[PDB]
Formats: sequence, structure tokens, C-alpha cells
Amino acid sequence: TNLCPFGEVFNASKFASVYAWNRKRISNCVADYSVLYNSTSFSTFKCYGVSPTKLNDLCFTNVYADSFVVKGDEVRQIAPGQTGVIADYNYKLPDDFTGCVIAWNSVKQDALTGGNYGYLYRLFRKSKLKPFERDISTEIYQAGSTPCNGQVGLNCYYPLERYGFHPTTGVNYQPFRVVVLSFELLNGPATVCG
Amino acid sequence: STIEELAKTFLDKFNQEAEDLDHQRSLAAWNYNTNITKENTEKMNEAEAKWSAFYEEQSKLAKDYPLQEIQNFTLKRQLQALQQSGSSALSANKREQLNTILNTMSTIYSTGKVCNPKKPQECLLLEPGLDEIMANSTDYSERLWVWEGWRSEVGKQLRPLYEEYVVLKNEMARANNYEDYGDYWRGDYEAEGADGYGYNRNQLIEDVERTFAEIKPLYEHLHAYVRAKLMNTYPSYISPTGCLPAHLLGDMWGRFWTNLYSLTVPFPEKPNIDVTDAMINQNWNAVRIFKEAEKFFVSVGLPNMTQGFWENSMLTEPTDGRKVVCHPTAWDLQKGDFRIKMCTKVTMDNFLTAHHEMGHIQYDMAYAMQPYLLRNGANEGFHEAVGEIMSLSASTPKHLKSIGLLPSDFREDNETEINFLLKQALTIVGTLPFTYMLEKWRWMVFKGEIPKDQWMKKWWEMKREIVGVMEPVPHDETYCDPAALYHVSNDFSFIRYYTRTIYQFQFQEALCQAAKHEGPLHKCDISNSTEAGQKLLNMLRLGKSKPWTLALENVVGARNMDVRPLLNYFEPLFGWLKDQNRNSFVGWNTD
Ligand SMILES: *[C@@H]1O[C@H](CO)[C@@H](O)[C@H](O)[C@H]1NC(C)=O
Ligand SMILES: *[C@@H]1O[C@H](CO)[C@@H](O)[C@H](O)[C@H]1NC(C)=O
Ligand SMILES: *[C@@H]1O[C@H](CO)[C@@H](O)[C@H](O)[C@H]1NC(C)=O
Ligand SMILES: *[C@@H]1O[C@H](CO)[C@@H](O)[C@H](O)[C@H]1NC(C)=O
Repeated sequence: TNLCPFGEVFNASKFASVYAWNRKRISNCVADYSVLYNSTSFSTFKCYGVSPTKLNDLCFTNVYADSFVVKGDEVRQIAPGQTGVIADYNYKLPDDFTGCVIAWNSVKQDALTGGNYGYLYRLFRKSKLKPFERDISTEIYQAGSTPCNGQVGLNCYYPLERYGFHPTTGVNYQPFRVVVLSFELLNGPATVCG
Repeated sequence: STIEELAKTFLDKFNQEAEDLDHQRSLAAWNYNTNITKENTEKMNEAEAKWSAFYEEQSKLAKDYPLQEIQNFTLKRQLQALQQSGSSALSANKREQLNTILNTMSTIYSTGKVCNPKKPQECLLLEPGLDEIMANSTDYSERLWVWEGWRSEVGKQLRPLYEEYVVLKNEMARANNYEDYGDYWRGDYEAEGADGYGYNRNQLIEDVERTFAEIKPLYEHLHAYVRAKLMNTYPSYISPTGCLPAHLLGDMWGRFWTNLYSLTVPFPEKPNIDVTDAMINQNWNAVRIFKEAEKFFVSVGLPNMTQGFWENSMLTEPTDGRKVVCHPTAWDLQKGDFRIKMCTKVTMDNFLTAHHEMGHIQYDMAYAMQPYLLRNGANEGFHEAVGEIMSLSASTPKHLKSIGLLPSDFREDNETEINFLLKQALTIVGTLPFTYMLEKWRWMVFKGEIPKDQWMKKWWEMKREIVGVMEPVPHDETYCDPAALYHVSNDFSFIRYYTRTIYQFQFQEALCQAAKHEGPLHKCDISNSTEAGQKLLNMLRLGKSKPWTLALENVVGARNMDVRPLLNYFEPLFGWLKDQNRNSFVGWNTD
């Protein structure tokens, strides 16, 4: 049995913006999850649905690792039962959730002295995403009754905006990278153990 | 769906985009201030242009949501604050006309210089030299040529400007549904809210008026006293019942009597409590000062500073060759980035200042939970008022002993106490009537109640009656003396110093009474008292989200201005001055 490539996801050089979060499926895998908890350079690490220690010698059937970059302030929304700007219109996790929320500060990498307006987030959406939905439509959001044909004007705004991280801002306004782990004992053949 | 719901949505867009561009503008200005290069000026102006552009546009659109339809005062406050166009509501061409006027005035004041008659070659400039003359000189005639010289070269010159200015501004405020310009400035204090907590822009004049009625006694007695002591310096010139000559008040306008302290010290043998040397002996560092302040705020219940404030600021002159501006300021760069710039020096002054640039920083941090529009003090008074009481607590000798700048066995006695209280009164009490009277001449000019011709006359009539000052050389209507003041000719409202000064003492009284204080209000130190701290916070967090009347009644239990705490701070000096003037005349004869 060959190792999970957790390492190539967590230590990846570039992260997707929250609104188009990057999802990797993990299969055919042995991995050491007690390594990731052993590390503790992670500001946040709140595995829900199942204690983190137990799962290292339990095998699982699919594993989905979603990574993205979000504002420090907002990491509190990547958890069941949370409604915020991110969880509402960017990455909702369901209530009956069995997985992890690993996150760390990324200031030294994802921040620029002067500005790193590369990451983005979606501020308007007609309705809340259903769990794990992804949405990357750049369609001009029409809140008015008056429809906007392509022109953004009053009561018709563009839906995404730039985070713009800076090295000097406060923690809450600092760029944290995030990885969410989903498990799926529902399929016949399991394929991810430790 | 409805107008308000759409309005919410608009705002959310705004707050979020605004916050980012304000971060960038402020960042640009901070690189300029701490690193003055032609390039960094270029970028500061570019970023400013972008910010101005953005704000104008968003304001136009914000008017598209009619205030009538919003039923959420916390939202309506944001809208109403965003909506008022001000200068943009005037038509275009008069905008460029006015702007050329205002820029021209400011350039005159800055380049204003008046030659010395005895040696015209050695002519002199205001801000570098003339302030020093007006602050140290003792010679009546020399001082005089400075007063009248400034007022003649500058006053005259600005007469035409200021009036067109009044016309363009009066018209502009009228465009905005404000009956005159002064009404537009009294807008700030207007506050609608839960019934009974609201405030009408008119009630400001009534409340400034009626509080000053309470203050006038104390002022009179300070006035008689200081006139008496001045008589001995200027025997030949001073009437023992007349108002004082304007130029003899330590500063070019007579705004602060602080520089008269040397001449009016009550007990000169007992010198005033200067812990500079003490600091210097313990080899204190600017940092050390700021840490001592921080520990103060923590002792009252308030968060320790952010590692960004402990990682980014300028707290000493750089001393690597890059020019900067010495003036101390507390910044909020809209994103959790608080910082202070201060060319600090090891003096008691800086120790007391830094406590209150930090009182700003701590206001900033308190209200940052609020949406970007509501992130400011409940009105123009509260910011500095709140960052002055810090330097009031830190000054007390009880505190100075507490932290080891004052030997444990310390003698605090009536003679030094009065010396101090009195210096306080020169600075604090001096400027109450000066200020109030100035802003009343401005208010009344704008309501057209002073016809053009009799500007100077009405002006000086008020300065004889209210401030008790003299107008040494007779000024006709060709002269224009109020424009000689920076705030007057650089288009700044001025009642903030009155209101702020009356607030700070209501605060310090509420907190002290809550820190279980025993005795004179003027020795109060709130340190180590978290009850007073949590109470202060409960108002600090509101920013502009609640009507400033409510922001106040939370701290001090009263919904309006009240001078009682001020009179109560100065009571020890009042009694002493009353008793000290029972054989002399108290009051001015307006002639
Ligand atoms: C990421 O890299 C560091 C340094 O090479 C290593 O210690 C850490 O275990 C790596 N993490 C993973 C998940 O491979
Ligand atoms: C000051 O500004 C110049 C350009 O304006 C820049 O090149 C220089 O590195 C700056 N120095 C510091 C210490 O910020
Ligand atoms: C402030 O003090 C608390 C308690 O000791 C500490 O947890 C916190 O980290 C301190 N502040 C900073 C910015 O380090
Ligand atoms: C606050 O308490 C500390 C510890 O007892 C003490 O050293 C300090 O002097 C106190 N400050 C005041 C103002 O009483």
C-alpha cells in the first residue's frame, strides 16, 4: 500500500481562492494522520465527527481534501452550523459532518509588502450554497427589480472581490490557508488507512 | 426587494470596498509621513485622488436610496453620513472657483510674513519665529508690531477671499438643505434616534450658551487675577478694570494663556512637578514610555496593544537621514493595523502625550467591530476628549509615585497644587470663551446677522464683552482679523474645543466616581480600576453606531453637556481666586 499524498496538498506552493476551492480525492492509500496532529504548527485543527487520534488505525473509503485561502477572521465559518459571508456564499459544510478543519497562518507566503490582491471571494449570490456546492459564475448579481444586461450599476453589482492581503494587517485580516478533510464510509471498497 | 433591503445590500458592497481603499490611501500616507520623498508624495497624492474619486461616486449613488424609507436608525446613520455631498452638491464651476479661493488663503497664511519696522531686512515668518516672539517676549511695543503686522499684511489680504467664500459656502449648504453654512457645521451634533435621545442641530447653540453661562464666573475670576499679575509686568498699559490688550496673552490670537504662567505663577518659590530628570536618570527609553502607558490601559481593563502596533509604528525620530514630521498622531489604517507616529523625546510632556495618542489607538481598537461607516467617535469632541483624560490620570502625583518616577515620600501641598491647577486653568479655561466667541461670530456671519461693513466692529464688540480683550490698534472694516487664525482661514470648524473640553471632565468624573475615588477630582487616577474600565469600554465600542447623547449617558449618567464636573475639577482654584480678588474689581468695562 502506497502513501497518501497529503504532503503534496498541504505543502503545495499555491492555493486556490475560496470561491473556486480546490478538491482532491484520496484513494489507494496508507497514511499517518497522527503525523499531521503531531506537527501542531497549525493554528486551527478541529476534526469533527470523529476524534483525530482514533482514525489513524481505521481505514476509510473515500477521502476528499479541499484546500483554499481565506481571511484569518473568517476561519471560524468553516464548520458545521456556521453562517457567515464565506459559509453562506462560498463553502458551506453540512451539519451531519464527519471530518476535519485544518488551518494555519500563511502570512509569509500569501502576503505581499504592497499588496497581493490575487485571492478572491464571492460576496453576492441569489441563495445560499448547499453543502459542498461550488460556484464560480461571474454573473452580475441583480438585487434590483430592474434587470442589468451586463452593465454593473445601482442595484446590480459584480459578485466577486479581492482579498488583498498585506503583511502589516491584523491577525483577523491576515491570510490563513485551510484544508478540509471529508470521509465517506458508505462505499463498499475502503481504500485509505493507517 | 424593498428600498431598505436594497439599501443594506448597497452598503455591504460599500463598507467592503471602502475599507480596502481606505487601507491603501492610509498606507500611502504613512509611507509619506515616515519617509518624505518626492516619489512617496507622488504616490500619496495618487492614492488620494483615487480615494476621492471613489467616495464622490459612491455618494452620488447613495443618494439614490431615499432616507425616508429606511426604518433602521443604525442603517440610516450610515446612509445619512454617506449621502451628504457637501461640495459636490454645488454646481461645477463655483466648485473650482471656491477651491482656488481656499487654496489661495492657505498659501497666504503659510507664506505670510510681516517685516520688523526697526530692521526691515530682518523680516520674519509666522510659524517659525513669530510664535516664539509672541510666546517669550516681554516688551509691549515689540510684541505689538508682531500682532498688528500679522493682522495687516494677512488680515487685509484675506478680506476679499473670506467673503466670496462665505457666499459660496452659504449657497452650498443651502443646496444641501442647510439654511446657511454654520448650520451645516452644526449638523455634526445632530443625532436622531430612540425618542428623547435625539438631538436637533439648533439645541447646540442653546447648550453652548447655557453652559457658558455657568462657566462665566470662573472665567471672570481667572481674568481679574491674570490682569492683576499682568499689571505688574505692563504697568503703563493695563487698566485695572479694563479688558486686556490682545497681543499680551502669550499667543498671536490670545487662544491659550499658557505662556503667561511665568508671569502669573501664584507661588514661584515652589516649582512645578517635572519628572523629566527622574526619567532621564533611570535611563528610560521611548519604548519604555509606551510600555508604561500600555500597562496603564491594561490595568483599567483594556486590551494590551496589538503586535502590529508593537511591530510597525514610528516611535522615535528615525535618525537615518529620512525626513519626517514630528507631530504626534494615532493612526487607524482600517484593517487591524493601528499605529502611532511620534518623534518621542525623554520628557514628562512626551510621557503624557503618548498616553493619549494611545488613548486614541485604544478608541480605534474599541470601535473596530463596527461597520466602516460607524468607525469613529460619537462626535467631534469624543476622540481627543477621550485621549486627554488619559494624560489627566497619568499626571496625578499618586500615579507618578505608583510607577516610580516620584520618590515614595512625596510632599503634595496647597502651594504646588495651586501652581499646577492654575497652569491648567491658563490652558483649559483660557480657550473656552475665546473659542465660543469665535464660533459665534462665524455662526452669525453665516446667518447674515452681521452685515459686511461692521464685521470687525461686531467682532471686536464681542471680544470686548465676552472674552474681555482690548483690540490695541482700532480696526475698521478693511481689516480682517479672524482670518489670521489657521482654523478660520483653512476652513475648519472650531466649536470642537469647547465641547471636547466640557466632555472630558464629565467623563473623568463618571469614571472616578466609579473607581471609588475619595477627594478632589483633580487628583484622581483610575489605574488598577477595571470597573471604570469596563464602563468606559461600554461606550468606546459604539463609535457612531448610537446617538452621541446615548453614548454619553452610558458613561456619565446624563444626556447632555454639563459644566458641573469642570467647575468641580477647578473648585480648589476658584475658591482661592475669589478670595484672592476681594479687594480688587472683577469684571471688564467694555471701553
Ligand atoms: C511539509 O514540509 C515540512 C518540511 O519539509 C515537513 O516537516 C512536513 O511534514 C510536510 N508536511 C506534509 C503533510 O508532508
Ligand atoms: C524611502 O523611500 C524611498 C523612495 O521614496 C525608498 O526607495 C527607500 O527604500 C525608503 N526607505 C525607507 C527606510 O523606507
Ligand atoms: C496580552 O496579554 C495576554 C495575557 O498574558 C497574552 O495572552 C497576549 O498574548 C498578550 N498580547 C500580545 C499581543 O501578545
Ligand atoms: C497597582 O497595583 C500594583 C500591584 O499591587 C502596584 O504596584 C501599583 O502601584 C498599583 N497602582 C496604583 C495606581 O495603585
